Amino acid sequence: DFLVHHAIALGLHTTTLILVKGALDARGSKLMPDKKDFGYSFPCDGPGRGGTCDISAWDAFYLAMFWMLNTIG
Amino acid sequence: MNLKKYLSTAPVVATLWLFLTAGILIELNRFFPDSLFY
Amino acid sequence: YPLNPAVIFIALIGWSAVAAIPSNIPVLGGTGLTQAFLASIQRLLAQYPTGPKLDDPFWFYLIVYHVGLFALLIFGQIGYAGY
Amino acid sequence: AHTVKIYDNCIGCTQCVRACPLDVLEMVPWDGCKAGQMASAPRTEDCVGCKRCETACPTDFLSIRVYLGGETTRSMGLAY
Amino acid sequence: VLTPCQQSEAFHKREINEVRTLENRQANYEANSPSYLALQSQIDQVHKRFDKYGTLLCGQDGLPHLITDGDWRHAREFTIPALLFLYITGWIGWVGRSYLKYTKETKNPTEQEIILDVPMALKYMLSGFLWPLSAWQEYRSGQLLAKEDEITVS
Amino acid sequence: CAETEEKYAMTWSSDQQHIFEMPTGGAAVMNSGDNLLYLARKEQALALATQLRTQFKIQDYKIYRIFPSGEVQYLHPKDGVLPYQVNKGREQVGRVKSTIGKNVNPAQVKFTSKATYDR
Amino acid sequence: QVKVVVDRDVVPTSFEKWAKPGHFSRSLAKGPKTTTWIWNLHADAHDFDSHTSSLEEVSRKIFSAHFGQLAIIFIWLSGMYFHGARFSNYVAWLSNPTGIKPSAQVVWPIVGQQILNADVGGGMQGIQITSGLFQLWRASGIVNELQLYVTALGGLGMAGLMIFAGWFHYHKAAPKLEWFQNVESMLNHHLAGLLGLGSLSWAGHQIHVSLPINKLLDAGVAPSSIPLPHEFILNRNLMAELYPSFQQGLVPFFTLNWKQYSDILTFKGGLSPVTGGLWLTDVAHHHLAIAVLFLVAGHMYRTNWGIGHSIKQILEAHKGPLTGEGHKGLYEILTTSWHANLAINLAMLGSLSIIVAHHMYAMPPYPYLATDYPTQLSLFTHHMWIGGFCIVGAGAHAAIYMVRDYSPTVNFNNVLDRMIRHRDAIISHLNWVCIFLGMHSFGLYIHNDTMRALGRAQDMFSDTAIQLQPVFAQWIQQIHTLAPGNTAVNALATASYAFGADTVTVGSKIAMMPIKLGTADFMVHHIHAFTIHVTTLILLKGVLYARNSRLIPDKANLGFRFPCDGPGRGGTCQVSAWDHVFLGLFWMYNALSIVIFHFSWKMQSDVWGTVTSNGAISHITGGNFAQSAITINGWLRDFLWAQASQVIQSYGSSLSAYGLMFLGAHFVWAFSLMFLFSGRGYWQELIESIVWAHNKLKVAPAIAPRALSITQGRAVGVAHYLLGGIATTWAFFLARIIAVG
Amino acid sequence: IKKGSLVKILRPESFWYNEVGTVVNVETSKVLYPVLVRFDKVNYSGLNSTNFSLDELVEIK
Ligand code: CLA
Ligand code: CLA
Ligand code: CLA
Ligand code: CLA
Ligand code: CLA
Ligand SMILES: CC1=C(C/C=C(\C)CCC[C@H](C)CCC[C@H](C)CCCC(C)C)C(=O)c2ccccc2C1=O
Ligand code: SF4
Ligand code: SF4
Ligand code: SF4
Repeated sequence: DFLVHHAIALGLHTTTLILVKGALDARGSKLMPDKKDFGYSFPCDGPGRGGTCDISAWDAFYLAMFWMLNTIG
Repeated sequence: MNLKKYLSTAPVVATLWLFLTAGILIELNRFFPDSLFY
Repeated sequence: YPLNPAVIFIALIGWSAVAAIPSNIPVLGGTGLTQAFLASIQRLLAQYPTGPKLDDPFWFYLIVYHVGLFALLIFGQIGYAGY
Repeated sequence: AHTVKIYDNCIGCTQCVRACPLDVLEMVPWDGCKAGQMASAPRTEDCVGCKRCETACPTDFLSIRVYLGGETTRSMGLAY
Repeated sequence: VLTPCQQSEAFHKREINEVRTLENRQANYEANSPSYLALQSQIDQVHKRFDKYGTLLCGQDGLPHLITDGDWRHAREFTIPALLFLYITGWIGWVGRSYLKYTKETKNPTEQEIILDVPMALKYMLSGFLWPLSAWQEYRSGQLLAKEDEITVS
Repeated sequence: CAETEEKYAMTWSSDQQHIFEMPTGGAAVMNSGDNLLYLARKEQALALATQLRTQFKIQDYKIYRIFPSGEVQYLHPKDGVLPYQVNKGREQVGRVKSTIGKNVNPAQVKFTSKATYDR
Repeated sequence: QVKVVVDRDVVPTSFEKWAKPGHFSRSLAKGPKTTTWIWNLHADAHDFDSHTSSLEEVSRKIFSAHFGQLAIIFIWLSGMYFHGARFSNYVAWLSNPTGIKPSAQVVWPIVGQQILNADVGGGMQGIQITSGLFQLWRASGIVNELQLYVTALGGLGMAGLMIFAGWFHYHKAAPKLEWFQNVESMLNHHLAGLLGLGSLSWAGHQIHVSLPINKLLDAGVAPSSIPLPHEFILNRNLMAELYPSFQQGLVPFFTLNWKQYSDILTFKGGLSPVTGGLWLTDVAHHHLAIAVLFLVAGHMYRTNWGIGHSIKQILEAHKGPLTGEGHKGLYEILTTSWHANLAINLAMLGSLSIIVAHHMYAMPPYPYLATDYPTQLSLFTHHMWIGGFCIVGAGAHAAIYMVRDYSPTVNFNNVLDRMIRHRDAIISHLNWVCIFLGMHSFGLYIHNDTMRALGRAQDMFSDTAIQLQPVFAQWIQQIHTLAPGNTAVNALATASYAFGADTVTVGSKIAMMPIKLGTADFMVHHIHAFTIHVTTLILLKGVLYARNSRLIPDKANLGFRFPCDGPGRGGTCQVSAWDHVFLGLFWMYNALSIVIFHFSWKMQSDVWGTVTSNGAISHITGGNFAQSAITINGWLRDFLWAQASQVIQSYGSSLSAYGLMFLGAHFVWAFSLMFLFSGRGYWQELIESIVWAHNKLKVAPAIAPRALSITQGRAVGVAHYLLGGIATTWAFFLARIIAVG
Repeated sequence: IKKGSLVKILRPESFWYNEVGTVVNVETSKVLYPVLVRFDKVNYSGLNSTNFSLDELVEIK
């Protein structure tokens, strides 16, 4: 009970870390603050400014699906 | 002369500190093994 | 590019006759490399469904004769490279 | 088409046009900067949208911002 | 129910089972083998291992559980290494914060972090010993914190 | 293919028979006097323009865009001078008044066929 | 001509530039304004063709670096000889090898982990060897601890000569490029001098050490009555008793009466029925054949004396019509570009290591090697895995040639780029072969999977069902049965007992059994041809589309480790010639994971195990391959569910460290997926949202904390996917076969 | 205002937003973004050297 329930609270706070991340940095981040302009699930911003694989607010869904299946797992 | 600058870098002092505290843990777990109290 | 499609049978002269008279006895064929084959195909040529994996001189002298025969006809088309 | 817009941060250092391998970008003499230059994107019908311009855009934050719009034959970059 | 562990049955079942099970390898050697002396030392390190867990609480599992309430009868279980630990990484954290607010005002702060200035480093390593009433008195000056740093659009 | 897609035929001249690299691949013969070169897409062609121009002088070069109706186009240059160089003929399109920091919020653009920056 | 011009006092040897990290790259000597400088410091630590284009300075750097590598290898082998000396039970192992399990490493007694010291016999415990060092020492004739100590100290001596040699050949005597492009001499000394005198001198060691010693140990002499290899050369009399051709001296050699040397050297093949290894008469005779054959081979390269070839006049002479120019240019490619040489040598080195694995399982060349099955397994598996990775190194460094060091002026209409003219027709037919083999290598498994699951086992691909008996492999294996009487005239037994006669048993342990190949072994060979063709697809797509694709027609202008181009062309992620190597490492993991999952389960069903009274048979799974390899539930159940059971129940025992390196390797495997799936457009402002929490408490790090780059943020997903993925099968395999064999 | 002055920014898409920085060059020829300001730390383009207008020119004393 103790160890698993810490693992479940781990799963919840990670999954809400992803979701509240890509739901409050959904509008604007300091990598690119133009994220309100490209809509929700735009692919990227290209390799500029270090590289920009999965900056969109669709990464909150995208990564938090893996953490959702992990946690409900 | 400039060897002591190399012995002041990040990975070397990282090994000379994690090696040292690693030896604190191992030498503190040979002398007092199975330490769940205190 | 193949400007000379002249002769193929010069390999059949060129590979059988160099492999008939050297017997080199204590191998599978006590006769030569080809004499152990032409005798071991006429037993099977008249629509014989046999010739299993234990049929030695049909399969083995199939491949070892085709692998030198292919090589000598290919080298026969290399015999139209010096032109 | 992939709409390229070039804002008023464009101080005309021309790494954008030299960085675009499609010549959608050209430089226009614009008397509002020190170099007197400001980039333009007239031929966005050939614009791939590869954002190779935005890598080499040394402004504060991206004078030239590429918005991914239409997808024609040329703008998708298919060979056949 | 957490029985006191020195009298729990399955605990002493694990005592007999592990002393006997590890003892089964001890009859594989002669009376003066180095391995035989090593398993003498290991049997000693099992009886000491089970006598030194006497005041714990092993339940029906025969395995010593812990309690993290701060009951002050379980203080040597959790809260004494809790305060001990918080002292140790309060040490480490105040060392690292103090060294970064050193190298923030130097000549080149980039080269300061590759090559640690072991003079000033081992100054701050040892000087950050009393971080509650030094970090607290640097908090009362309004200096541990900051204000109006970087942020995104809103 | 060539009966339905815009073939890109790159026409240019040189002085000596050098050897460049195709965007299809491998080394090309590079006729010394004057040579045209059919291609498939524009990035191949201006990538070849970077392939030759950054090495040496290949000026008086531009692809005639063979659109499948039959005729040509001319883009690089149009006024005869190199694009990052500045000529006084080009009219700038594609600007706004300020940075992204004054672009409109997309809830002010929602249910309208506008952009997130036109204002 | 051939002359050696050497610069002296090239580089001063102070510790000054150690204080300047990234001294070497002017692109990277700016210092870290970001944390990406930290990882680019290590990603440019060995980009020697990115420091300076001057091939002289590069070539000095690499040639001095090889001595550092050989220094680490001599420290490694001196380590193995010392852990053989002080820590191993090798002296006691030499008495009864079939009872005593080999152990060197004796785990220090800290909390719990002293239980890893497995009581393997010999009176002294420690964790069990699977590397098979004791079999190479019994083959090499090392009797007692003294040769292990002394050979260890000579290993440190050669390690000192390689450190001092590399320092000596970068700093105070380093050569010119004209020394390096003198390549006919380099082949001339590596074919002859390295490999020729290596195999010849090793034939000296086997004839004057191993043949008397492993005749005495074959006779069962205890390791105290055995004389030293010392004492066999003071007099021929101790060897004329063992081999009575030593009495004649070298006189029948110089008169070419080599019939007299049938005692020392022969051509028997097979295996020793007593030791379970190869006949060292055959092995010493073999190294003589490599000796004379390679010393013949070395002398075909004209260097100073106008006798021999040059590579130029060879490659020009093959001016074939369908290639046009012939091989013109390859002597200028391979003597000016190092990365192309690394592509060829890593391809042939890796495929040699695979060849090593396949030749070691079926012709076990060391005495008592096929007796202890973990050393038989893991020396197949290990050499199979490095034998894999080096082929991806070929697929990478071929592309690193094609991106950096390609020049179309030297490389115009030859055999090379005429491929690249029709690389669509290369990669398209690899695409077809990959789909055709995927259907016909794995669709058969979904077929047998369904037909066994649908009850209709009459429609499977078993021996009872629709059979797929491999015709060609059984036929040529039947030829290998008929070798030693017919074609190998002077042989006695076959090339192996994986081919011909009845099994060889040593100590009631099956050393080698003739492997039967029916209708399941077939389909796994088509797995292997399939997943070999997919790696060939990704590693030829990585080379033919390396420099200028039709998607992106300027990749050499972008580089080798560039991540992408952009979202244009609808997204061009992962498109570089490095990214194909990123993919070929996962397919390396696939292809070799099912190679060893063919090996370690066909030879736990068809070869290994014990023998009982009246010569009766007993395998480990008990013939449970052809009725079970045909499906996947038979594969996963009957292999991965059943063979795991000795890794999983391994707690409380000495096999529990594999029970830790099993779960932790599942952790590292699963931990790679975080790097593979996400990207730095997430992690960069996740991290910067943490940088707010450092800027609030003034703990802002002065080196700015970026996330990883893209190519690092996928290279690390490879290097965890492979470390965790490989260490799972490592712990699974050694915990499987140590628990029984 | 002048060169060398330590200037906080008030533009939300500046990477150095609410961070002080040093002034390198000011042009008085009606350039819309004349005040070139570089910084200690570094944005994602690797480049500390940017420029600003006059409304985003807030100094410290
Ligand atoms: C200078 C030392 C230092 C200090 C005082 C802090 C302090 C803090 N970090 Mg942290 N951090 C550090 C280094 C440091 N960090 C390093 C080096 C890394 C990279 C691994 C991180 C990564 C990190 C993350 C990812 C997160 C924090 C967070 C936090 C906050 C919550 C506490 C926590 O869980 O820490 C976390 C502690 C760790 C992740 C491990 C400790 C890091 C190293 C191992 C110890 C640091 C000692 C330092 C290297 C000594 C160098 C100086 C010395 C040589 C002179 C707290 C303000 C969290 C936050 O925002 O909460 C509000 C958060 O999510 N940190
Ligand atoms: C017959 C002479 C000879 C021999 C034995 C070797 C042997 C070797 N060369 Mg080599 N080489 C030679 C001539 C020779 N070379 C010549 C003439 C050239 C110039 C054309 C080169 C150019 C060359 C390059 C460019 C490279 C090598 C490398 C290697 C090593 C491959 C690794 C290996 O197999 O480890 C097995 C290790 C051994 C068998 C130990 C060998 C040590 C013995 C004592 C022989 C060494 C004698 C030494 C060369 C004499 C120098 C004379 C000097 C002392 C006055 C191997 C040591 C590679 C390497 O790793 O660099 C070192 C490498 O990159 N060689
Ligand atoms: C008469 C000398 C001689 C002897 C006694 C051996 C003995 C052995 N070799 Mg062998 N070998 C030899 C010459 C010899 N070799 C030559 C000349 C080559 C190079 C072509 C090889 C290449 C070779 C490889 C690649 C391997 C062995 C292996 C073995 C061992 C397996 C046992 C067995 O039945 O093999 C009997 C050996 C043979 C049937 C090989 C015959 C090779 C003939 C002599 C080649 C003649 C060269 C000539 C140019 C003709 C080439 C074309 C020809 C086929 C028509 C055994 C110790 C295997 C091993 O390592 O064991 C684990 C192994 O993998 N050998
Ligand atoms: C288990 C997961 C999985 C599967 C099935 C595949 C399958 C495939 N990959 Mg692959 N891949 C995977 C994971 C997987 N990959 C992963 C994890 C990576 C990460 C690195 C890659 C990376 C990768 C690369 C880089 C490449 C491939 C390629 C291919 C194709 C090889 C050609 C072939 O085998 O065709 C045969 C197809 C199969 C064996 C799939 C099963 C088909 C069954 C047998 C028949 C059809 C089923 C059914 C009847 C359909 C009809 C019913 C339905 C319509 C309702 C093949 C489709 C290559 C490619 O593009 O093709 C050449 C290629 O270049 N893969
Ligand atoms: C790709 C591998 C593969 C193969 C070879 C087979 C083969 C077979 N399956 Mg099958 N199956 C597969 C995958 C495969 N399956 C998968 C992946 C599934 C699950 C989705 C199933 C599910 C399944 C079921 C449920 C059943 C079968 C059954 C069968 C059998 C009869 C099907 C039939 O009539 O064939 C149709 C064949 C053709 C239409 C022929 C087309 C292919 C020809 C040969 C190509 C020739 C081209 C030629 C070479 C061109 C060159 C020459 C030219 C240039 C002149 C047959 C043995 C049935 C059975 O009872 O088994 C006995 C059955 O009930 N299968
Ligand atoms: C987690 C993750 C990160 C974040 C990884 C962070 C940046 C690295 C964390 C480990 C480093 C090494 C921590 C640095 C700590 C130093 C070692 C100092 C600590 C003190 C001692 C240990 C020496 C990425 O940058 C990334 C990029 C692209 C795709 C996926 C990912 C990704 O999944
Ligand atoms: S970031 Fe991801 S998407 Fe944007 S370019 Fe690099 S790879 Fe393609
Ligand atoms: S915007 Fe950036 S890149 Fe485009 S011109 Fe002005 S400065 Fe050069
Ligand atoms: S969008 Fe792609 S093509 Fe158009 S400019 Fe920016 S980078 Fe060059």
